[PDB]
Amino acid sequence: HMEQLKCCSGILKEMFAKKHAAYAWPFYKPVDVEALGLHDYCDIIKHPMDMSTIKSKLEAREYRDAQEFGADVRLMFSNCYKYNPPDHEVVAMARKLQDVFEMRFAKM
Ligand SMILES: CNc1cc(=O)n(C)nc1-c1ccccc1
Repeated sequence: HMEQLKCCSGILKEMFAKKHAAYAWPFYKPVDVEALGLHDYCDIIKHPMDMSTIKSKLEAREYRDAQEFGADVRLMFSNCYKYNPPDHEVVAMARKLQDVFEMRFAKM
């Protein structure tokens, strides 16, 4: 439905909000694969995903429903959990943002 997708746009807007910015910012745009320490990112992560790409996909009607949108949000988090050591600060930030997402996605 149009309504399901409108709710998805609302979840993504909250993920971009000032309230969550302290932990959401690494997910706003594609990972900078030219940064020092990120030389192997593309060899490990086959399908990079970020919040701006998801926003563009919603705008271009690339999701048929909420499950397709949710799969891209979860892909973004799973890339973070796969690539980094489990004790990395970015993994803790991904979990805080995933808490926001899962609670809204469950209640939509
Ligand atoms: C190890 N660095 C990262 C791992 C990761 O999973 N995400 C999402 N971002 C980063 C990152 C953050 C700032 C600058 C460059 C990369």
